[PDB]
Amino acid sequence: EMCEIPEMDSHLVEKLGQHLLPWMDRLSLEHLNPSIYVGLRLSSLQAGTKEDLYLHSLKLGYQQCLLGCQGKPSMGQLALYLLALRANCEFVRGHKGDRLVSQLKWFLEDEKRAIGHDHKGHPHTSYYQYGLGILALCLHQKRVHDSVVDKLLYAVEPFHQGHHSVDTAAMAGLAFTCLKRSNFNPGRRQRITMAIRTVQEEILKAQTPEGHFGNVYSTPLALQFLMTSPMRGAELGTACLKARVALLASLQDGAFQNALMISQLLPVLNHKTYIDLIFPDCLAPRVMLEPAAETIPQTQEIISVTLQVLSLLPPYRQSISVLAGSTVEDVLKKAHELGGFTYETQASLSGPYLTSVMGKAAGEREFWQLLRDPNTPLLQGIADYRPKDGETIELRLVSW
Amino acid sequence: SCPPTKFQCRTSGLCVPLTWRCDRDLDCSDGSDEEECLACLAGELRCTLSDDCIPLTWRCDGHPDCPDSSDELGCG
Ligand code: CNC
Ligand SMILES: [Ca+2]
Ligand SMILES: [Ca+2]
Ligand SMILES: [Ca+2]
Repeated sequence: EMCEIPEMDSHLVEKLGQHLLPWMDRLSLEHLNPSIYVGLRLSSLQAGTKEDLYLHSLKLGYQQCLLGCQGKPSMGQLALYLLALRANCEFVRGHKGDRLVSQLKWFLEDEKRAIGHDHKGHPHTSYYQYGLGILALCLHQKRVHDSVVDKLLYAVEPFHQGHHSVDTAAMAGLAFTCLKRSNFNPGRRQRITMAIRTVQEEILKAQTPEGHFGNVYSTPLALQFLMTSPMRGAELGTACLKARVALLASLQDGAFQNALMISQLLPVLNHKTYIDLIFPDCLAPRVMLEPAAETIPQTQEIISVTLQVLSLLPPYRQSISVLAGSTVEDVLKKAHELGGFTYETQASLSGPYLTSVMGKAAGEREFWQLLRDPNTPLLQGIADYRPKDGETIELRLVSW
Repeated sequence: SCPPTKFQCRTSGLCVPLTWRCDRDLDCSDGSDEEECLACLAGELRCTLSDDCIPLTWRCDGHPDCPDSSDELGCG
């Protein structure tokens, strides 16, 4: 059976795109987002001339910062910039292009070395970024050595060490699919074929009773991967229809606010995936997005949220009053204003990433986890999760 | 129409840096920017005309990782 997601309501799709639209005018390097560009080009929606300026800004920023900048882009982000080039039917080229390719190849080589011949060491970033890097190079018909591919293969193959999310497995599966379709790494062809099936099975076995694969925000990338190949013996069609039901409910309940998440979902709703960047169709008709004319009524209600940090001595626990509809980040700002609380964030393609709390920065294989009561990890970041009145938000330094 | 120290791609109307002016790369759609004007680690190999080291596995992989492209030149 095949993974098919029947077209959703055009109105519903349009309002998703309108969430992306304001970002088209935010061209500062801290806000530039190659994933947004890619998601839009693969969608049924377009931003017209704004897109061309956006790509131009991407090319200026990425090439000047990495070859010649305030907080220049990461290698993982460089990989997504490569996807953005494919989305405009370009191959990375010229002397500047060649150098960018080799920088991404160095990233993979360093992660391979960090992982080790034994496969105990972690990558310095994630296996998600490792897969993303292989995919990005493959889309531009750039080859990586079998030894590089081997680390991704071992990570998903039987008796692998560690546990990977649905997102990570899906990204790996996409990388494997590009290798297979391009007939790259022929000395790993059978293992690559087997790994794709392995990822299929693990993703199907991660489907919740609601219908999501892992969770609501893993479902888009999971669907992208599942759409790329048949899955004989399995009921892929049924699983994907159940996911659509789950996806539809989540959409109608306002689950998708984050621009990166929308950019990963929009291709799915247009029956496209990142694998369509092998043979891109850049001139396919797309509906022009217009700004949602829309009032912005302020709330009149005050809510109180308890913010707590038990990972530090002495511990922090305070009730914070904010306007209803405020984000966790607003709560953090208010806590800082009241005195006795500090924090730090850094920019990412998903928005502000919490890196430090009350002077304590997360170290290697550590992060500040966001939770609500009771002991429940948030599915959104500080700038997207909007706590309800009486909620308790916890920041917890954890190791993974 | 655009700031000094940045060349403007004439057909596009877009503006790009002088470093990119006459640098063999087509950065403008109108190509106006061009005509108008140490030890190596084990398992690595040195690029013939420079200081650079690359992994041995980058030899003959279809992409010039060396400035002088010497890592693909040998292959034929
Ligand atoms: C790896 C990973 C993943 N994560 Co995290 C998970 N699990 N994440 C990060 C890890 C980063 C560290 C590392 N060494 O890689 C990890 C485990 C620590 C992290 C943290 C969690 N993650 C979380 C979520 C919910 C997000 N994460 C994802 C991006 C989920 C991702 C899956 C996905 N579908 O995208 C994910 C698989 C891949 C991200 C990536 O590398 N993209 C490629 C990269 C090139 O882009 P980038 O923007 O430069 O990457 C940076 C950011 O993604 C930042 N970051 C990671 N997660 C988030 C989440 C938010 C909300 C923000 C603003 C930034 C981040 O870390 C990366 C830098 O290394 C997201 C889809 C995952 C999911 N399916 O649930 C989701 C995000 C949902 C959404 N509505 O936006 C947490 C909030 C969980 C929690 N309750 O604490 C938390 C972030 C808290 C904080 N301190 O701000
Ligand atoms: Ca969201
Ligand atoms: Ca040039
Ligand atoms: Ca080479």
